[PDB]
Amino acid sequence: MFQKQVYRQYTPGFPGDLIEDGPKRARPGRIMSLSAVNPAATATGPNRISRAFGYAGDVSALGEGQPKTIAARASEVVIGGANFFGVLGHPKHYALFGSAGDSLAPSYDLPDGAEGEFFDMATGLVVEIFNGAATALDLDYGDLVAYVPNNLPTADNALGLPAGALVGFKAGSMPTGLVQIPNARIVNAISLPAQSAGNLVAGVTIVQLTQ
Amino acid sequence: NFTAPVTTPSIPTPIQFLQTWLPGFVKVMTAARKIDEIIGIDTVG
Amino acid sequence: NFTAPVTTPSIPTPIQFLQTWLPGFVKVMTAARKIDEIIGIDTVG
Repeated sequence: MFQKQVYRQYTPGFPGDLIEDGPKRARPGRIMSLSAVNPAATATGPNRISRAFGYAGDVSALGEGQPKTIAARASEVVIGGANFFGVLGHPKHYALFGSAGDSLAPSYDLPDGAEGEFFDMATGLVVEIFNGAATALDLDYGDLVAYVPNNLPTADNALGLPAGALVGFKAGSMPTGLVQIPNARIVNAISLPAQSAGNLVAGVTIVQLTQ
Repeated sequence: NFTAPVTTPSIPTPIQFLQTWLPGFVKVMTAARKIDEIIGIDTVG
Repeated sequence: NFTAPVTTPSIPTPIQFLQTWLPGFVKVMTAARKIDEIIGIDTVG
C-alpha cells in the first residue's frame, strides 16, 4: 500500500494529468455505455482515465414529451468512438468509489454515466500509451499518437488492446485499423520493450502535446 | 524514461467525504389512533 | 404472524462513519540528498 521502495527522483506525473501549462482546450461529457453502443462495438474498455474517448450523440434535451427543455449543451461520449472527442483526464475532479466492496481500493475507472473532463488539446498531458506491434519500440520527440477505436476488428487487434488505448507510432507506421489524433505529438522520449498478446506490457506513461 | 510510480494511480477522494447527510431521519408511520376522537377519554380507575 | 417491515432488514450503521482517519499523510520519499552536508551551501549571487 505505502512506498515499498525508494527511487532517486519523483515521477514527472500520473496519467491523465497536465505537466505543462499553456493553451489548452477541454470539454465535459457523459461516459455513456459500450452496451448502449448500437453497432457491434468490439473494443471493450473500463472508462480508464488515460484513454481517448469518442463522441456518441448529445443529451441536451430533457423530458419525455414534445416540449423539451434544452438545459445544457451536454455531450454524450463513448470510450472508443471514431469521432475523437478528447482524452479523459484530471482525475482529481472525480470521486473514488472503490472496487468490489473495498470502498478505499484504488480505481482509475470512471463509472458509467458519470461526468469527465476530456482534453481536446493540451501543452502537456501524461497519457498511457501502448505498443501497436509485438516488437520493441522507441518513441522520440517527433512521434505521433493514434488511439484504438471501438470497432477495431479482431484481426487488427491481435494484441487485445483496450478500447480507448492510445498507442503511439512512427510517421507512416500507424498500426492497422487505428485512427489518428491529428497534430498529436510524443514530447518526452521513452522505450517500450517487446510484448505479446498475453503479456501486453503497459507502456510507460508519456508527456504528449495535442494540437 | 518516466520513473515507475510507487502508489497505484487512483482517483484521490473517497466518496464518503463528498456526501452531505440530511438532518434527522424519516420515521415510518402507522395507522392513526382515533378512538379518543370517537368516544372520548375517561379516567375512572 | 410478524408484520412485514417497511424497510429492508440490515445492519444499521455504515462503515463510512465509526472509521477514524489518522492525521497526516505518509508521503513517498526519494533517495537522500547529501550534497548539502558533504560540502554545505552558501547563498551568494
